[PDB]
Amino acid sequence: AKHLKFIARTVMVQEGNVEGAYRTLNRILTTDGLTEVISRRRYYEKPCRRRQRESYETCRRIYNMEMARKINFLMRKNRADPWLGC
Amino acid sequence: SRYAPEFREPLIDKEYYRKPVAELTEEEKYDQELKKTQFIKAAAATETSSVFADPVISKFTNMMMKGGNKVLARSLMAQTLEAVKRKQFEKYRAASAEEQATIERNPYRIFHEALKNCEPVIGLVPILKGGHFYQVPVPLADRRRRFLAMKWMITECRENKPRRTLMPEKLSHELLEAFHNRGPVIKRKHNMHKMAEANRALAHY
Amino acid sequence: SRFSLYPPVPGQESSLQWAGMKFEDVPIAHIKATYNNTQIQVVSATNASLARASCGTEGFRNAKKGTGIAAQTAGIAAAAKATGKGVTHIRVVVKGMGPGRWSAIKGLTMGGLEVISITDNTPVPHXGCRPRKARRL
Amino acid sequence: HFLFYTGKQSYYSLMHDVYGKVMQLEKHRAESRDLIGSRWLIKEELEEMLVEKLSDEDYAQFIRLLEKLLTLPCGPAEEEFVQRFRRSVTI
Amino acid sequence: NLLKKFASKTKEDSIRLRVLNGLLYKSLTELLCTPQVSQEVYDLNVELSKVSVTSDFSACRVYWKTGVSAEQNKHTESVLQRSAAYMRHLLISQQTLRNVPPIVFVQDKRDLVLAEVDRLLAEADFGPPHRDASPRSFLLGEE
RNA sequence: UUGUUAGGACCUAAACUCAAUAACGAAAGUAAUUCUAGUCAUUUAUAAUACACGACAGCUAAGACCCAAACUGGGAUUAGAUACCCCACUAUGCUUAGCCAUAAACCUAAAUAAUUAAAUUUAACAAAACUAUUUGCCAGAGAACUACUAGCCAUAGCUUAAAACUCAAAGGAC
Ligand SMILES: [Mg+2]
Ligand SMILES: [Mg+2]
Ligand SMILES: [Mg+2]
Ligand SMILES: [Mg+2]
Ligand SMILES: [Mg+2]
Ligand SMILES: [Mg+2]
Ligand SMILES: [Mg+2]
Ligand SMILES: [Mg+2]
Repeated sequence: AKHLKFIARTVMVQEGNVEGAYRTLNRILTTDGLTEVISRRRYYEKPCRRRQRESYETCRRIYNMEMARKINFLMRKNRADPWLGC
Repeated sequence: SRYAPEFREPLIDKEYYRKPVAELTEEEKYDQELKKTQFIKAAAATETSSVFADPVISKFTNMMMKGGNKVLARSLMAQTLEAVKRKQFEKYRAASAEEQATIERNPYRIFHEALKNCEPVIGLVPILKGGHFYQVPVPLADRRRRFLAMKWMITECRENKPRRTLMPEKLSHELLEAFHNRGPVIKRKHNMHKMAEANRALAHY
Repeated sequence: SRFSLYPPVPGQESSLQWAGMKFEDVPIAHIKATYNNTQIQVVSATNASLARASCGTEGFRNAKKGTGIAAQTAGIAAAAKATGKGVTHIRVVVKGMGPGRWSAIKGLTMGGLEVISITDNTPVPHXGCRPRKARRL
Repeated sequence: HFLFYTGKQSYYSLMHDVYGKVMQLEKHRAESRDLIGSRWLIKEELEEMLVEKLSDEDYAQFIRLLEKLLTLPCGPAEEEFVQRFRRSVTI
Repeated sequence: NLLKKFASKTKEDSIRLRVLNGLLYKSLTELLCTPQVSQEVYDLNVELSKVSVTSDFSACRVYWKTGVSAEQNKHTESVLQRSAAYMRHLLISQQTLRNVPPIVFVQDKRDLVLAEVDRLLAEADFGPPHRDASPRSFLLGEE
């Protein structure tokens, strides 16, 4: 309300591709976490539930990264059988 | 079936086998060489290379047959074609030169164009939802659309005719009356389409 | 020598002009997309109202008032009123995150208005008012 | 037989020979369709040659090794060998 | 205990199921209109016919409007199903419903049929207007 | 009433991202910014009948009041709705003074110093096991977060806490 208007959250349309501008603005507002914030802020999440949710996300992200690491660590060993017949 | 699944339907087209080799598309050319190493089903009793054999009329004959009496059903269709040819010959001779041009005296061409005029584009399949009968607009295949035209003709003549009239005389009068798009069978097609329009909203169900 | 997604900077000199208008002058299309009704208002850069529309005024009612096709009609209606008043280029500030958020912008394009930019003004409090309690269903 | 304790001395004795052939061809270094209208022997026929029960995985692995032998340069000894495991398709 | 935790190897219903079905459809439609679920899911531009929750509440079936191309539909099916487990999370986390059933994605080719009928219908010719267990037998010599 | 305002006023309430962080505090608890005051050495463990604290809800008095919201009213829903869903609104959540002293007040782990081998899965599951030291506490279940007693700003309250009588189980982990 005190800042300058049209600098924040503003994308510019290139060659009349109005849909591409909107679709990019969505990817911006989602990468920055504004989309999740607006959705969650519709109803009150109680402090105990917020902490349970954030602790679960962190442990969920750690387990998904390590499991990807194990799969990607053995991505190179998946090759044609060198010892076919034995 | 007594034919193993490896058996192939026979091809009874006289011109196809005698065509020059170069005139055949490579897809058709491939099938010929393949069929040399396959099993071929024996041809049916009603399958011949005759130039007078029409598949549409042959199908119409079987849909009239009762209890395997093919001789009678074929006789009725033969009498029908003749009854239509004789009805157009009378009209042609008793018409002016200008009118004579339009008059069609080929029974095979009146039969095909009659059936086509009675074929319905869309259909109605009756469904039951929530304890009521909601029939909904449906689209019909080329096989279902043709069957309905033939079935509606064989049923108008069988039922809605005087007691002493015969099928060759009622069917001839309907193929010609349908051929002009004014028969009762045409009304059956019109009623099917008009109901589908009414049930446009119920298509979702 | 490439296109810039970032808008022109107010108070500077730019080569971007639309119909002989600078960016600060192009009229603004304010879209309030809520979960029930999508309202649209078009104003000049001096804050003078030119067109107004919404799913309700078009004639949609209750749950239909909050559909994508309902908002599209509202945008086409606002475009026509704006086009009559003499508007060809609009800056789209879309508040709200409802179903007709995009459809309202699509209707404005179908109505003959040329969108040059899309801004977002969805209210995001920084810590604010306690939201209503969660629904139990 | 030195492969007795494997439990399939005849299957593995054959897979030992074909794997040694493959190694000599690969170390040492034309059209491979010397024979046409032929098929690989079915598992039942192979089991008869070995005189021992084989599984589907054992048959599938045996064929892959024989295919690799054909891919490589083959002297007349190899062609005669793979011939034993090729049965003329019924005509 | 992370590995232990996340391995995870081991008339009332009528009115309740007319609210969950409506709300779940309202909510899942919003989820797919943004990249929140994924960028792949956002680009598919999928539409939802309706949501049907089972009477047992074992599963939540979401009907999405299938298209013409089988390849387009086969791709959309795989992407939608892989993310269904994640979509359920987002609905519990925004507090749409406290408990949500496993989401299943079913195809809805009905929208194609309705378009076909209207095509033919416009073109149609309407026409003119203990004993055994115990050792007693063993210890007596009977056995 | 609504929408817009690069108009004005207000300074109520709460502190996005950072935070995928794991800091501070005895615990309760604490994360908008700045500044002021401020945590610190007892060898270590070991304390009540004393002292000082103690989420939320609640009580008392004077204020505040954006938003939320027991209760209450309205609307719908249903065989019934005394609920769930929708609208309005109050106690209350805030401040200033007291009071009350309750939580799954939980890391369901007393503190402290060891050791990792004692051929210890010494049940199982949690959180690998185990020695020593000091204090508190426990001795089948139900009756019983009860009765009586004493203390307390507490008066439908908290702490302390039995017996009769009944059963042959109750209970825990897989
Ligand atoms: Mg304040
Ligand atoms: Mg200081
Ligand atoms: Mg109040
Ligand atoms: Mg705990
Ligand atoms: Mg108590
Ligand atoms: Mg008591
Ligand atoms: Mg007492
Ligand atoms: Mg006792």
